[PDB]
Amino acid sequence: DMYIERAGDITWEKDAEVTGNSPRLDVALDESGDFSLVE
Amino acid sequence: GETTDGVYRVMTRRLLGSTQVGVGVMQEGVFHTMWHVTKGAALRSGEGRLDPYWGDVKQDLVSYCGPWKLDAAWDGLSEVQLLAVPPGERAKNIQTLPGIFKTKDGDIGAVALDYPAGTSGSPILDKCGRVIGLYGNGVVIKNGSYVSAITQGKRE
Ligand SMILES: COc1ccc2sc(N)nc2c1
Repeated sequence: DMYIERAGDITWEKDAEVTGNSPRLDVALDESGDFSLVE
Repeated sequence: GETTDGVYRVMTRRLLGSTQVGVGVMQEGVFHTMWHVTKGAALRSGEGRLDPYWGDVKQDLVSYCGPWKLDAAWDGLSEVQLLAVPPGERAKNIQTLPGIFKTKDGDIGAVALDYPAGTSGSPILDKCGRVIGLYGNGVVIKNGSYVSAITQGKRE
């Protein structure tokens, strides 16, 4: 059986760890909801 | 049970110990998560019970106790925050500028942050604090790193 536990509030926090890049990808989405790269 | 708005961990005692399989958002009495987290199964919240109400495998989304309530969208220009809730670790906001998933049906925002699989369903936010989508469904690129879509439902 599955159960839930609260982990926090949904709030934007100023000065949080700024990381990650912004790539533009060619993708495909199948009937099963899985993404794949199109090249 | 517990219907306070906020981010929640989705746990299971079906494997060894207590395992975090995902994360969800509670908003307006409706719990929202990804389909691959619960597979549509019912959830417990103390003594209370949450039964599925809407779900779609292709969209990889599911809502409990009511219709999907989250409708805010990435404006295609501004930075966003991933309120990543990882297994066994505290909820932490991480600011990033989204990339793009270009599909035959149109473009979708994408967050290039890598986290354990049990982090799936962690909300992505705008500067107002509005949930613009859930994190946890994506691809593994040429680099070997993870790029998730900013997956948003539809408010009827
Ligand atoms: C690098 O591989 C993976 C595979 C599955 C998942 S689910 C998630 N949130 N991040 C990942 C990363």
